[PDB]
Order: sequence, then structure tokens, then C-alpha cells
Amino acid sequence: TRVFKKASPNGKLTVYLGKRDFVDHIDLVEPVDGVVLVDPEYLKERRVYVTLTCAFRYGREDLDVLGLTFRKDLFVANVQSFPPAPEDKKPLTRLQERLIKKLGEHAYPFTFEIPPNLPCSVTLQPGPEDTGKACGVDYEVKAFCAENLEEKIHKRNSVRLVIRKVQYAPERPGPQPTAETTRQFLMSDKPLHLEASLDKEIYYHGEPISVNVHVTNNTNKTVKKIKISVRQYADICLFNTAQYKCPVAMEEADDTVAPSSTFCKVYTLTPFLANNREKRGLALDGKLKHEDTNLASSTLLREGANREILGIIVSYKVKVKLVVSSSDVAVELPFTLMHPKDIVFEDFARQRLK
Ligand SMILES: O=P(O)(O)O[C@H]1[C@H](OP(=O)(O)O)[C@@H](OP(=O)(O)O)[C@H](OP(=O)(O)O)[C@@H](OP(=O)(O)O)[C@H]1OP(=O)(O)O
Ligand SMILES: [Mg+2]
Repeated sequence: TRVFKKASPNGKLTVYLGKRDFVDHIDLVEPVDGVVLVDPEYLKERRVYVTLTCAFRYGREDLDVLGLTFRKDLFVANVQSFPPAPEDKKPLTRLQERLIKKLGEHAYPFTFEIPPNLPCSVTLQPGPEDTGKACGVDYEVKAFCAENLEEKIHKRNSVRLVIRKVQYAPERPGPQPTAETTRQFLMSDKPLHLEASLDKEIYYHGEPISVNVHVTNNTNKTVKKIKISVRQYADICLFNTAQYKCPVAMEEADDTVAPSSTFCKVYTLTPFLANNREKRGLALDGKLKHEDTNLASSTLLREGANREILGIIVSYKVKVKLVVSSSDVAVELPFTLMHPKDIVFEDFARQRLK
């Protein structure tokens, strides 16, 4: 197997994790299981704690910073760790029993169970014009040394790392998302009928989207060209609320539809951060520099669910538009963008770009 690890500035403490991206379904959220490597001597009476903070921050770009003008803690989990507290139990995973057996007796576990209805790692990077500042929800994991819970943590024998809560939806049976609209122009009842659909409801980053477009032109006019697009919507709903709208895929085609005839065709679009990096105003599931970052996924939410608490709500839509020679006639279908998915330690730091 493969495990990521990071040590405190003074290599006296070291965290070990088997993933840096935890996949949350709807039912459950993959458990966050790891272990710390301690120096019992180096710390007399001092202890080892590990906590999991989940918070929304606005201003600078990473929670652990001193330039953000707003912050709301959405979750906190503290754990007693070096001094094994019989109180604070666990069964123990098996990347653990394994790990502990390769690190020794100074190896200590910890486990976090992230509630299911918490927002997932989403980051929105405002661009050049946009008057808003950066913001996002991050999951900080920290293991530090101290006597009491309260003494003062020091950026030295302490370690922090951002993990990620990524959303996975399985794709059900259901009907393909459809949309249609009829249009009658001035001086005539002859209609121009538009109707589109997507091959499915759920897609994953990198996965192509097929759009079945059908056009029934009873009109005496002509459809010059057709434009297909995929747009993202990001609603920052906490400190300073605002709504960002941004196209992540377009595909205009000079397809013609003559008077009194029926048209038909299948278009293929691919929303991607790569062909959008540049762009800014959109929501991502991480930082840009970080390779391994995608477009923010669709914020799932429920009945009687608190929207503000989610931080940034993200959604996608496919828009079909006919330019009729005007008032183009158009429809839009909504879809859900989701996430896919001998030891030998490896750094934790996320791989970079170019
Ligand atoms: O479909 P297009 O020919 O590409 O025009 C669209 C678009 O909508 P249209 O179908 O509606 O006229 C927007 O109008 P709405 O979708 O909001 O109704 C508009 O967005 P805003 O006017 O809300 O800003 C956006 O411009 P932008 O990307 O600056 O938001 C612009 O996009 P296109 O040139 O990029 O495709
Ligand atoms: Mg599926």
C-alpha cells in the first residue's frame, strides 16, 4: 500500500495517512484513519492531540492564516492520542494495525468520522474584476504537543495538513434530463420546436457529456447556428453573499435547419479545469497550483437542509441555444458533477502544476 506522512518542524512528531482525499457518499463518509509517531522522552508530561477542523474562511486563502476577514467553524474533533485514553476508543482500521507494526510502540492511532451532511472541500478564487475576495471550506487535520488541551500550540512540534472531503454519487436509473420549448414568431402560428436531453444525470470530472438535440422547424425561417454550453453557478452564501456564473464548456456549430424540416444531432462537451484554469470566478475543489484539483462538484442538499451552513453552493447546467434569423430559442438541462474513485511512505504535500 501507499501512505502519506508529514513531520513537525522539529521532526519530533509525524503524522501518517493513507489518503489525502476522503470520499463521502450520502450514506457514509470514508473514515479519516491515521497515526502519529511520538518521542515520549522529548515530551515529559506533555501530550499529543489531533484535531479535525472544518471551517469556511473568507479573505486570505488557507485557514491557518492571519489575513482573513471572516470565519465560521462548521465542525471540530479533538482527540487524545499519545497518552492512550481508554475513554476515547476504537476498533482500529488496517492501514493502522499495519502501520503501528512498522513504526513501533511509539506509533499511535487516531480516527475521525466526518458527519455526512457537512460541506465538501470547495474553494472559489475571485478574479481580476470581481469585487469579492477568495473563500472556501477546508478540512484541517492537526496533531500537536501539549500538557493541557489549552497550553499554547507552537508551529514547531505541531503539524497541519489539509485533507479533502470529495463527493461521489453512484448514478441511478432514472430518466434522462429533458427540456423542450416551442416558439411562435410575429405574424404566424407556425412553431419552432426545441428539445434536448443528456445521456444521464450524473457525470464525473473528465467524463464527456452527450447532448441529444432535436429541432422541429415548422416555421418559414431558418436556424443559422447552434450553441451548446455548460455553465457553473456558485453562490457564496455566508460572509458577503454573491452569485458567480461561469461557462466551463462551449461548442457552437454552424448547423443549419431549413424551413419546414426536422433536425437532429448529438453534441459532446467536456467541462474541465484545464481549459479553464485561466478563468477565475469559478469554484474548484482545491487550489489551482495543485495538480489533482478539479472543478467544484455539485452541492448536494436536502429537504429541511440549511443552505447557509454549506458555505458555497455549486451547480451545473447545459444550455442549448438556436440562433434563428431573433430571440434565440433555448432550453437548459441541469446535471450533477461528481468525483470518480509494502507501505512505502510518501510526502503529503500535493503535487504541483507547470
Ligand atoms: O449563450 P451565449 O450566446 O453565449 O450568451 C451568454 C449568456 O446568456 P445568453 O443565452 O442567455 O444570451 C449570459 O446571459 P444569461 O445566460 O445570464 O441569461 C451571459 O451571462 P451574464 O449576462 O449573466 O453575465 C454570458 O456572459 P458572461 O460569461 O460575461 O456571464 C454569455 O456568455 P457567452 O459569450 O460567454 O457564451
Ligand atoms: Mg454510476
